[PDB]
Amino acid sequence: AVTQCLFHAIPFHMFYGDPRVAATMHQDVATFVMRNPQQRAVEAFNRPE
Amino acid sequence: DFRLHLGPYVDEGHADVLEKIFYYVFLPTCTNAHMCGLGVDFQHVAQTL
Amino acid sequence: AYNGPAFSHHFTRDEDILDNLENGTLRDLLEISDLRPTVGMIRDLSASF
Amino acid sequence: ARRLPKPTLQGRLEADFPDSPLLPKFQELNQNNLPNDVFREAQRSYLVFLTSQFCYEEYVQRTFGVPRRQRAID
Amino acid sequence: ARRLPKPTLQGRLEADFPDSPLLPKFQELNQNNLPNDVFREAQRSYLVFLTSQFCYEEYVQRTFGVPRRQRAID
Repeated sequence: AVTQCLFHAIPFHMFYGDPRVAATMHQDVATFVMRNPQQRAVEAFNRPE
Repeated sequence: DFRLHLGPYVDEGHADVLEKIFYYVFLPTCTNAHMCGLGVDFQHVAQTL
Repeated sequence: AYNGPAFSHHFTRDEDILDNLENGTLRDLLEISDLRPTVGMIRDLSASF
Repeated sequence: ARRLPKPTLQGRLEADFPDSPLLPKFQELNQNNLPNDVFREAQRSYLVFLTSQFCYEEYVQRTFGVPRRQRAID
Repeated sequence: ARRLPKPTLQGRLEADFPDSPLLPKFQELNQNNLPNDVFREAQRSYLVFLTSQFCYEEYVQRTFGVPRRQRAID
């Protein structure tokens, strides 16, 4: 809440795009994995192509 | 009364799963289900405070 | 750099920054972390910009 | 149908500590429609609400902008 | 297409510290080419640029030659 004006998350790599950490510092994937909880695994997480 | 004095719904990346996973795994194993729910009278505790 | 002591340059170096910084976002940034960087090491930190 | 029992709270605050604020904020209650034994509870519920309001407003006064910009002069 | 939200940055420094040596190097701007709030945030950016300038110039002559013989001779 105090760093939404400082940092924005980029899920770019297979090791470094993870939805457990991305849903913390981004309130868009925090809704996306709220609607698709099976995406919370690091292997099946959707990332921008 | 038939009204629910309830706080507003907030969102997370889990959709209530951590609440229920705590209250239905961690407490009944660790406490051996030695708990009972209670009720409070808020005016009484405020008049004490 | 839009804080109190690092802008004035007549606030001395080896004083705590957490008791004279205003209620900016640096205050809630340094409150949830709880370190005490005295002003002047924040000055060149800003001067890296 | 009923409720939970009553805390003790022994001792009276109004006949002990007379230099408290919100003292004209207490004479505006009704007395003729209910006896004294329930007006006791009706003022016990109300003075705690008044001091809850007062500590909340002093809380939001303190935690508004917590330092002051103008204290940087002195 | 857009940037992050702005930080808090409560109050103003120019309305607090008139004794700043970077204040004469502040007023080379122009209000009348843009609205008030965008000019205000441009003033914030120019002020933090000049603050970084003042901290860097007081840094560069500091760590260059503070161990001196002439202070230690006397």
